[PDB]
Amino acid sequence: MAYKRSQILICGGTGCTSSGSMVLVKELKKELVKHDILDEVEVVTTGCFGLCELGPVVIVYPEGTFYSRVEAADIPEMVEEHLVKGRPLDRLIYNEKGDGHHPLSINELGFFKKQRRIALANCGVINPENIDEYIGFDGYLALEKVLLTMSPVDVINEVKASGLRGRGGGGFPTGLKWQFAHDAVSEDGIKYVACNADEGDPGAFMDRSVLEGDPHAVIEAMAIAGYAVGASKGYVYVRAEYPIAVNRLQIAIDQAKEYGILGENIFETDFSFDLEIRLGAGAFVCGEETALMNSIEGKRGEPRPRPPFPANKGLFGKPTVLNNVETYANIPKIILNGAEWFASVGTEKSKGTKVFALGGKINNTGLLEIPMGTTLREIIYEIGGGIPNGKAFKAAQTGGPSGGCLPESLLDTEIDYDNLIAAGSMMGSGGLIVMDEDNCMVDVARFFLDFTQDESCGKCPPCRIGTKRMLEILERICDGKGVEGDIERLEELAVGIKSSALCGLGQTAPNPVLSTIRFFRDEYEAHIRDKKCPAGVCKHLLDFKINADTCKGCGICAKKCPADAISGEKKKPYNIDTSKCIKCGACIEACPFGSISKA
Amino acid sequence: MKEITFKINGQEMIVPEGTTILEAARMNNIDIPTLCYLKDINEIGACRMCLVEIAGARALQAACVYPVANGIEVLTNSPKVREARRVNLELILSNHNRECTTCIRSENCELQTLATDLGVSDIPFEGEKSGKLIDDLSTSVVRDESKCILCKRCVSVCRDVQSVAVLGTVGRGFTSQVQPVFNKSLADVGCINCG
Amino acid sequence: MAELIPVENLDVVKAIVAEHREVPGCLMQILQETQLKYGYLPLELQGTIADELGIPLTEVYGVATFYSQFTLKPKGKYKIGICLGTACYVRGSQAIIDKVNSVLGTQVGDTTEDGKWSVDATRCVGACGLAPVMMINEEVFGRLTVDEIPGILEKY
Ligand SMILES: Cc1cc2nc3c(=O)[nH]c(=O)nc-3n(C[C@H](O)[C@H](O)[C@H](O)COP(=O)(O)O)c2cc1C
Ligand code: SF4
Ligand code: SF4
Ligand code: SF4
Ligand code: SF4
Ligand code: SF4
Ligand code: SF4
Ligand code: FES
Ligand code: FES
Ligand code: FES
Ligand SMILES: [Zn+2]
Repeated sequence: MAYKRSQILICGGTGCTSSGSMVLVKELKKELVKHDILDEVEVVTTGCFGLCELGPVVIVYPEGTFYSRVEAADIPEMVEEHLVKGRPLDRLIYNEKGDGHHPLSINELGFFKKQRRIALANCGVINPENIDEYIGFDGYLALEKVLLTMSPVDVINEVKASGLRGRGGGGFPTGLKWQFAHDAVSEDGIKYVACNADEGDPGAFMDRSVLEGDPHAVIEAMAIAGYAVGASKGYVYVRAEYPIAVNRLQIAIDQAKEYGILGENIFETDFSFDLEIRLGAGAFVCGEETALMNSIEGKRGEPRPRPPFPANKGLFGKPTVLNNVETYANIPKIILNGAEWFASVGTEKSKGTKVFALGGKINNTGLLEIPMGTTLREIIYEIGGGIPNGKAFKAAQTGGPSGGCLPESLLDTEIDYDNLIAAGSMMGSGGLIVMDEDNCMVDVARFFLDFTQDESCGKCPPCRIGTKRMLEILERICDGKGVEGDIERLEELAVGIKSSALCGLGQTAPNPVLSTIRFFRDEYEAHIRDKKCPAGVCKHLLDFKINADTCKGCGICAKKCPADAISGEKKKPYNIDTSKCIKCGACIEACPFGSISKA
Repeated sequence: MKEITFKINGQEMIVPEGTTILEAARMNNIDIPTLCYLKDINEIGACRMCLVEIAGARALQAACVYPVANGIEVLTNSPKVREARRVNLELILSNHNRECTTCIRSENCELQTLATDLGVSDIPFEGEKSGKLIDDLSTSVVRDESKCILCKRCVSVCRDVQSVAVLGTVGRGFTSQVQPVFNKSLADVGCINCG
Repeated sequence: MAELIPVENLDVVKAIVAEHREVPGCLMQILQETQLKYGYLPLELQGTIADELGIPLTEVYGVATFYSQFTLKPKGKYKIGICLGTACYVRGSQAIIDKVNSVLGTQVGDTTEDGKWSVDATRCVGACGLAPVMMINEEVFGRLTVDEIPGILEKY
């Protein structure tokens, strides 16, 4: 390998490519030709760096200088000012405190201080299209130990000693799944495995981050996986609408065939195991364990009732295993550094760290990977940089539609299995969404309730009929046609539906309604009795009032009223007919003085 | 052949493996409701009326296609499972046309028998149904999808026993209707008029 | 972008069917390359597929109508997409929807007569960190507001 004085990494994440990261990479190597330092300066397309708020991200090694909000208007400057002159520019360095101190390392900042990258240890660091960078950074060492010395019996003993439990949302020990696959004996001795990479819940975007960071570690765990249970054939499942990710992953398959890693007679052993891609196109219901089984076989995506388990009957009557990718990622970390390394972090019930993806009104937007046992209060304030613009935090939603809201009374909640279920919510994929006082919490429950109606697979009658029959109760409140006692009609369906569901949506569908009523009962009464939205969001429950002091009385809003509910004389503030307009709101923006407010 | 030992309501049974609790309890003179099931052809259990609680389970399971297992205890007279059956009953009845005076089937409709079977009284609900389209253009069979409650027994029997299978399920949610292909009529496709 | 082959050309269909027979469960994959090569699914085309496979129309038509990523209608030149995820919604994406309906004059899920502006319901492109998110063909605009909507719409 040729020695490089300087090394520069570029973020290839989804958020960075949205801003035009491919334009910058094209321009970055253009100036390397011009200034003739191309053979000394290395440009590498790496994965996401966990902070897409500051995207695109340019870090020059060995300096380790962080650049944020770099755009195409300053391409030739950064080549000359740092790669030639050897000095940084203070204006593009991120400054959390604002006092002029520059962090030397990424973990020195408030965003990365509590971020333990274990599964993401090498993701975002290596070149995924370069097989040499991974093997030079301690890669493919796990296979050389297990294919020569370690028995398939012994490896599942390591997992239950590690105490790993699945982060797919179910909270089940992983090593039991492994033993539930090993004991089953098929007629022809044929075994298959599966891989879940299908994320479709809103706010969850961490699933292909390991795919956009490192395809090599994903397939390496697959060879480990087939070695334990004796699998000769494997499938992996992806979505079609990620066009960048689908191309590069198939390229990494070729290098596995080029060295002989994936296939037959793997590393001069008797182990043979191969992969090829399956092309899904973004069905969130396919993420169910047996809905993906009949999706691949080409039938309707019906979720097959359990039992019989996916463990004993699967592809062509042969045993299979179902799990998501990020739980496969720490498996080489188990064998290289010991199971007690995994057990060194976390509480006594479950061990290790957990990976999340944040969203909502937050100052910094990105990924977050916290060791288990951390309070919720620490998450919003010093990790996310606090609430932007001084707003008032009301409730924080986890798991998207699959979970519930966490109000201000539960900031010292230890986020784990037994506490948040006792708080009536589940983590799922780990999406975190923060709400403030600026939006009404009534109709946002209908927003997650919008998701479940348009995605329901249509088999069980509650997840067909009971869903839309539960919308009209909310919207008649949302337009002011409701009556008292309708919220107690909601509580009739509250326990009926959850005990009467087959599809995985049905158990977890009404829980957003369940979470909010036991804290926010009073604000419904404002919607029901006072007929007023506290946030002024519900369109049919809001009215406009002008202020006499600030209004000029010019009459620009009088031209923009389609229902002509405003009238009067010039040079004086006008009169508003509340019942006559359709509450469209076209008049509030047309005033150049901002004289119209929501009541 | 394998022998399976299980106790229902405290009563121990030895059965051949693969038989389910429905017919085993029918052999023991115990009845479980059914709309979905028919022998040898349709075992999907989408009716969600045949619920029963199984000790050691997270949530409830339908007795129609739940396989038997050794050492399991079954109790069929808890208040919760009765409540579940009743609430599924009014959620079905809020879809399925209520002018059962002028139905053709009239006397021995299964839904009337189940409505009297669970003894439901109150319908507190107002809702919106499927579309009302009369396909009175064929020669023998007229469908009124305003009554159809998505049994999938029709499509199954036309699929396997007939081996004709000119019917399918389309749309999502309320648009999920059983239909012929291309939104045509039965006279416009190759229906055998088997009966 | 390559040309979309007109519907009267049946030889490509049978060539792809003869190519993709041996793999199990080939319905989903064969329908997606027909979507890539033709753009939309008119009735005769999927019927010829049922003739070639020797399997009847019901399951093919059902899986055509089950997934929203498959179309039964010819589509316009340019696609219009608002990220309808929670991260984009919570900033006020309903204002984005209402402004789109106001400027274009057609409701959501309606195709304009020109064959140029065409809108649908895209749930998440995955780039939710730059909310609000607006996608057209392979171009994504982020951290926008209602003000930027006519200027971006008038770019195309
Ligand atoms: C509709 C649906 C979608 C799902 N999607 C996912 C997913 O994207 N990722 C995931 O890990 N689990 C998903 N699950 C849960 C999986 O069934 C399963 O729990 C997971 O693959 C195994 O992890 P566990 O060990 O925690 O159960 C989904 C379930 C349903 C019903
Ligand atoms: S909950 Fe019922 S209707 Fe919804 S997807 Fe599951 S089985 Fe189908
Ligand atoms: S546009 Fe503003 S200043 Fe003019 S009349 Fe209306 S509210 Fe008053
Ligand atoms: S909200 Fe709309 S209809 Fe009502 S007064 Fe204002 S501009 Fe007119
Ligand atoms: S299905 Fe027919 S017979 Fe049964 S209640 Fe309805 S109308 Fe009457
Ligand atoms: S015709 Fe309709 S009501 Fe009768 S079995 Fe078929 S789906 Fe059910
Ligand atoms: S009558 Fe026609 S639709 Fe009915 S089962 Fe016979 S062939 Fe099928
Ligand atoms: S998307 Fe660029 S750092 Fe994450
Ligand atoms: S027949 Fe429907 S639940 Fe068994
Ligand atoms: S939240 Fe999914 S695309 Fe914006
Ligand atoms: Zn409100």
